[PDB]
Amino acid sequence: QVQLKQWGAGLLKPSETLSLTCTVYGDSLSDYSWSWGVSRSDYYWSWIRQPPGKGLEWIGEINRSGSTKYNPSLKSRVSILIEASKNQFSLKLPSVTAADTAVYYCARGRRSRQWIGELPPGNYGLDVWGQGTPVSVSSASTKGPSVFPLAPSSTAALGCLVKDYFPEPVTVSWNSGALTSGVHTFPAVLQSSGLYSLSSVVTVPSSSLGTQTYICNVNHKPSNTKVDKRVEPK
Amino acid sequence: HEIVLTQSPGTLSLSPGERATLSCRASQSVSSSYLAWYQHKPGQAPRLLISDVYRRATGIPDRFSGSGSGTDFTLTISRLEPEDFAVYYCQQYGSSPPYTFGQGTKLEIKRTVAAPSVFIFPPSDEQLKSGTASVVCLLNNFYPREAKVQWKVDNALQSGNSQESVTEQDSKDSTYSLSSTLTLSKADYEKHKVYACEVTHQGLSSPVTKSFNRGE
Repeated sequence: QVQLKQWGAGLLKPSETLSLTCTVYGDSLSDYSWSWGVSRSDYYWSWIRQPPGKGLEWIGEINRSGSTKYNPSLKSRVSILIEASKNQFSLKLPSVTAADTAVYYCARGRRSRQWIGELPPGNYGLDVWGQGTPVSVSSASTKGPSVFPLAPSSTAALGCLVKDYFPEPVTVSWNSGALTSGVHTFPAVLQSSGLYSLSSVVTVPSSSLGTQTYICNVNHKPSNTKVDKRVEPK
Repeated sequence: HEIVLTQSPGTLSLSPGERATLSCRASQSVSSSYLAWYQHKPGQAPRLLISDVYRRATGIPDRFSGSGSGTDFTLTISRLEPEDFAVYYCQQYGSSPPYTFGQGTKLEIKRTVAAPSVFIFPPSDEQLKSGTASVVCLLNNFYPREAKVQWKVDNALQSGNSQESVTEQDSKDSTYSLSSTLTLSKADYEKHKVYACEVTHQGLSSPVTKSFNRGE
């Protein structure tokens, strides 16, 4: 079970230095024995990021020999290092701006031209991925959201406005998870103020608006903010 | 000089059970050893599907296959399953760095046209005490994804003071939902009476307007 543990600070301010690390588990970076499968010298420990609204961008790679390859778009800024004794390799990006806000993935690249016994599927690709570190570059301070009701008007629709929070994400449920049918929790938008905002809506029978209780549960882990907001006809 | 990949189409709309053909073109001819494909679903890391002369990666079922030679490469899904609808990337990996991805193709479910149900929400009294007014317009369960929202304030068309958010395609009925949020200060909001959300969508014969009068 080769897996990648992603860590490092994801909340940064402009002009600061992004510094992420992935720890490899299930294999050794300092093991130079080779008796089966692919040589550990054929692994290329890599970084890939996805900014909001964009595709995957291959950042670069490092071999345990220390040889690096970098994307020319970032070659002037990026540094990738490896520490075999700690099973770690790291990504550094200085002088960050909002354009560096992205989810940053580490991954195992494989490029084998010889092998022993069997060649496992996944050669010439990034076959094992960490699950990412979300990084936000902002001067904003960590802030819990303000939750306002989207009251049903005169099938009915209602919801909650989860406004002015930082950073992402927030978890939203309805009636402590008892209500899921018809719920739409929209992806947050970055407001011009630098804070995020989303709405969560649900369509319900009009007849239930007198009897049923509707409560939206908001959990903003970075600020330890928990809000239960009741939404009722105005 | 480097290897540049271009994928086509940007979006592909197919029904489950159909065959999907995704294209990826390299700027120079590349050995099929170095053409890799990835699947990417929201909330997850990308996953390798095909690499090293069209060999399936671990756990990849047989309906995924690869083909192509020289500059034009193809990912084929012989019979689509509901879990196959996602974004698909090609990557050149091992021929010459940088090992860049293509732009990606969104494979979405094609269904019949569905008109949105439109709802408008005034700002709550509680938010007004904070000095800001948010007016929310909901477009619920529509297809296709393309839709136009036009805010009107006492018949004056707005521009640049609202934001949109669209959900991922619903896993049950394959529709989309969209919210448009108009943001005004408390002082500005109380200067006007009629707040209207005008929605244009191909499932609607004419634009549909939902409105309220401030204070009623």
